[PDB]
Amino acid sequence: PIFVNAKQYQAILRRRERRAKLEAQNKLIKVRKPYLHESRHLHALKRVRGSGGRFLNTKKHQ
Amino acid sequence: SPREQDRFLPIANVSRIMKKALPANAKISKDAKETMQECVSEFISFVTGEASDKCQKEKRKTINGDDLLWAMTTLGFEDYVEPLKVYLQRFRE
Amino acid sequence: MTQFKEIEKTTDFKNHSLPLARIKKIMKADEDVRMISAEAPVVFARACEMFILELTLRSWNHTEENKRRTLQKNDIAAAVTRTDIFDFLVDIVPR
DNA sequence: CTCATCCAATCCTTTATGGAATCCA
DNA sequence: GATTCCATAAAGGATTGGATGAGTG
Repeated sequence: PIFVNAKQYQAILRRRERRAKLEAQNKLIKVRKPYLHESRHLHALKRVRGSGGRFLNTKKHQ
Repeated sequence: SPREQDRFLPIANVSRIMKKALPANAKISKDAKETMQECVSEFISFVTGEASDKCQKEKRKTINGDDLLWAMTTLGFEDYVEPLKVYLQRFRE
Repeated sequence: MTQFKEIEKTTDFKNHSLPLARIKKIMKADEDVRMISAEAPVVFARACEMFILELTLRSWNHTEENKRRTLQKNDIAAAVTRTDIFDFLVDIVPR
């Protein structure tokens, strides 16, 4: 029911096979985490922020 | 499985490039932000996959930058090839 | 000098490219891909940039027809179907 | 109503090295 | 010569959430 261009048709099928193999070893990305790193997540909770939530510049206000 | 940090290019890098092609005040969803980095990494595997597929035919074991250029011409990405060699050649020396 | 030193507007960003080390890792995600030239990640860093701009701009058109200001995932979905160059993304996108 | 923009400081990644083994025109 | 590994080092920029106005549904 779906149609694709001839320049990549067979190229897609070859890629299609490859991807199936990757799923056999569960090498594909299933779902996304809320944040990549716990350390960077924590650091972001310790930043000085303005009343509007934006990260604040340490240098200003003496 | 493998790590997200190894499968997709950084989303900050992607977001910056998408916004360069749009009007100044345009917004971009996080859903749209994330699927584009899925498309780009598949674009990498779709070109590299066939660049080596002809490297199978050619019985050559490393993948040259020019095999990628021919693979992009094969898959219909011929428009890119002309600026790419200009970019490529500066790096050559 | 003239009355004032004339000025130029800054819209440029520091020359940033996608990380080569990651590009190579994505390139090798395939079992048979085993050896890759030093500059094969170089050409993809530039090729991916050209790929972003085309796909984003084409999806943008779909958003303007819907009379919106934010690009969303469905827009990319139509840009994939509409253009035959983006046909390798059938299994990455909906529609 | 939901959500994407807006900041900047760490800290993981990237790049840069130096070697090791292996392969092949 | 390529390229791949494994280290060590430096350097750097991506990551990251609160508040709130833009804008979707």
